[PDB]
Amino acid sequence: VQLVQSGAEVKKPGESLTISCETSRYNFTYHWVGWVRQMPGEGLEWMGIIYPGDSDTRYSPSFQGQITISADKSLSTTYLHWRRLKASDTAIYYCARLKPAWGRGYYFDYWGQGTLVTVSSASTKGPSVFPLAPSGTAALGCLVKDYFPEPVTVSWNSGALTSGVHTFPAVLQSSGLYSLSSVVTVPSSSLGTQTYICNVNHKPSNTKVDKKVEP
Amino acid sequence: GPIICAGPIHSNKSADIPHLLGYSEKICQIDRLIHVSSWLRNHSQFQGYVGQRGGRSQVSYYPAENSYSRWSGLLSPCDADWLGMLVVKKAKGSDMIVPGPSYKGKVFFERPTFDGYVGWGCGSGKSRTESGELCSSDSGTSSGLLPSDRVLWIGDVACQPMTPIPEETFLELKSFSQSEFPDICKIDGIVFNQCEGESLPQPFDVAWMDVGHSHKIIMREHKTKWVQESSSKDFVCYKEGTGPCSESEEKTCKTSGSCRGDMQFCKVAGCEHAKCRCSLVHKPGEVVVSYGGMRVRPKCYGFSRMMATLEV
Amino acid sequence: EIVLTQSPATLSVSPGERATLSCRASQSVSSNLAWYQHKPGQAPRLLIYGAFIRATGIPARFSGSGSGTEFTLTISSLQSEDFAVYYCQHYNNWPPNPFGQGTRLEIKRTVAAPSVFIFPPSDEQLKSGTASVVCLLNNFYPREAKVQWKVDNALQSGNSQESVTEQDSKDSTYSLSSTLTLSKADYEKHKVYACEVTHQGLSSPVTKSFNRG
Ligand SMILES: *[C@@H]1O[C@H](CO)[C@@H](O[C@@H]2O[C@H](CO)[C@@H](O)[C@H](O)[C@H]2NC(C)=O)[C@H](O)[C@H]1NC(C)=O
Ligand SMILES: *[C@@H]1O[C@H](CO)[C@@H](O)[C@H](O)[C@H]1NC(C)=O
Ligand SMILES: *[C@@H]1O[C@H](CO)[C@@H](O)[C@H](O)[C@H]1NC(C)=O
Repeated sequence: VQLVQSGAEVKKPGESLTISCETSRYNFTYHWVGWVRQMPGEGLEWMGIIYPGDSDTRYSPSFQGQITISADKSLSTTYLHWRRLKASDTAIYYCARLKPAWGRGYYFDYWGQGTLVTVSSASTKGPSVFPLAPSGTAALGCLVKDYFPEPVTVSWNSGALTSGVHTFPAVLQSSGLYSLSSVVTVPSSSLGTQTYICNVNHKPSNTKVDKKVEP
Repeated sequence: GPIICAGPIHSNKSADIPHLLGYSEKICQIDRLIHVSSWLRNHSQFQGYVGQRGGRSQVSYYPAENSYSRWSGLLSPCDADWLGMLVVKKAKGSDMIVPGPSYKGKVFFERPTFDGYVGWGCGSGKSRTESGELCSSDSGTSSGLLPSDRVLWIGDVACQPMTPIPEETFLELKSFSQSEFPDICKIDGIVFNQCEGESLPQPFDVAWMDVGHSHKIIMREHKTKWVQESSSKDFVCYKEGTGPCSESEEKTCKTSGSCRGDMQFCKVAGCEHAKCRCSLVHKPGEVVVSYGGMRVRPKCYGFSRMMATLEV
Repeated sequence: EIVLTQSPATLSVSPGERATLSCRASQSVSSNLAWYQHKPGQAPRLLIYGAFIRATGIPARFSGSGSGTEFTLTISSLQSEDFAVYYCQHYNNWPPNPFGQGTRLEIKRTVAAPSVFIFPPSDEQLKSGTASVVCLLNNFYPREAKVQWKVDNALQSGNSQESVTEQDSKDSTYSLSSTLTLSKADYEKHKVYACEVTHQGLSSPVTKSFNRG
């Protein structure tokens, strides 16, 4: 049994989106499917479920009027659709297959992989990279500031420096831009001998920056 | 931005301050910093107004990083004061002034306290010293029509119609909050935990909610959700170019189904497309809090600085 | 209206040991309880439905038990992939929020103190209008660490953001970074920038500071 979802989305508030869940390896017409959202750092919320057999569609009251769940038995596929996204729509969205419990509710016996939907008025912007200078073992790193959207990937000495590295989860700033640090621990000996270069990547913006970090 | 009314321009510093009746009327008052103006007149022997040219959307906040003011329609503690949901008391000599805000030159500032909401005012022709200790003579206040820069609301706070909770569940909450803050002895003058060695008071930035009881519930590990309730408080009624509508004009429009509105107003109350128009206030909704195994809709929720003493 | 709390919110238990997660319901739900595991950055997986019926393809070392108001997810001996967030879910009715809040399972280890570093703003950044000051807490355990910024001895509020790594695979520690953000104007108006760190593993709070220089 496989639920395969469409890919990631970056959209502006006020916009329309349809994201799909393709089903296979079971008869799509007599199992309930539905959609669940995980808002950043929160738990699970169900949005609404649908029975593709008779098209009985039912939504959580919180999501009523905000969205459209629909099905297409020929393609064994569910659809989730907003006609107008808000920035609070930024979340991961799962389709799943439900099992009923007669008069009662349901449980979720199979889950799609997730679709990350980001909603933001920001344009794509590459990171700016500032060094964190070290001033026994010493620490040093790179500050990666004001990019959108995620992700960025940071490496050290074109991937050769792999031990003692911490690249942190980014944060959404008040400006809408993401920001994030990568640090390394290093023996004091090596500074003034060894060269330390963090390599920052931001695929969406086609930017690559290499910054040297220094005493 | 503003809810209804663009920035005030007063000229009669002694002009009457009308008690209006409409929801959308006193909302427009709130918008014009007039509720804070009335506060200074009642309590601090002040002539005039604050908010000139600026209104609410130019009030200063501490910290300056304040997110709830990016939503015009969320009520600050002063605003719930003008609508009747709480009282912003006049400061006593025991009410501790918290360090951190830029106090110099403010004429009114407000902070949430552990057991209420306290405002400190200055008289006509005076403003606050840098520390915030005193009111002293200030040349730039002589006008009596002072800018929004002279109003300071301490904290990132939102206030709303609350759903009352029983005493039993309040006690039940008070104890969890004590459990997450065990090295605290008192907050803002009120006993939090029993102590021996208690230190001197110092700044304490914390998340908290007001559940309509004898003190706030301060919180460390909690969760919040927002529910767009689109009830009658969620709409303001107005006459384009001449400001809010009257109590009459508004109440007829939330009852008749006859007047103009936006997509949500027609959907819940009734459209016909002059006359008054009503629209949704820009806010993310009513906040609901999950703390220590309970789900409550508080009266106020936010992150503010208070004074607390530690164990020794 | 029927509320499910999973307590503790974080259970710290050694690998190879036995893990027992609680789910308590506010009103009886009979056996209409299910349990999910949520791996880092993957889809949830169903483990138990019916409070005790193992779902298809789930290892025996997961077992469900309870009925009514108290429910337990037990893992007989914890393996590496078993450290994840675990959710309980009822289906007595179909309310808007039938899920518990989840319990995070972490690797328990011995208390370890962070190594603290503070970095002043790069010159290159300072020329563009903003100063960002970064404090680094390196390789500590437990995760509960408290970090305060003090400029010219004045506590800060509103101008910093913490980020934590996930647990190390080798030593199972955490690292945290706090970034304090100021405009060149404000940044240049002050002299001592101090990072203050409090953690179970330190006898007394640790400060690391610099003067604008
Ligand atoms: C899935 O099951 C449904 C119903 O059990 C199937 O639909 C029936 O198909 C038979 C013959 O294939 C017809 O005689 C019925 O009239 C159909 N009923 C309905 C309501 O569609 C369907 O063919 C099955 N599909 C797959 C792919 O297995
Ligand atoms: C305007 O000022 C005069 C004198 O100070 C006062 O009598 C009058 O009441 C004020 N305006 C109004 C509308 O009352
Ligand atoms: C000031 O006093 C008047 C007179 O009762 C009252 O109507 C008004 O609400 C008061 N305003 C404030 C802010 O206390």
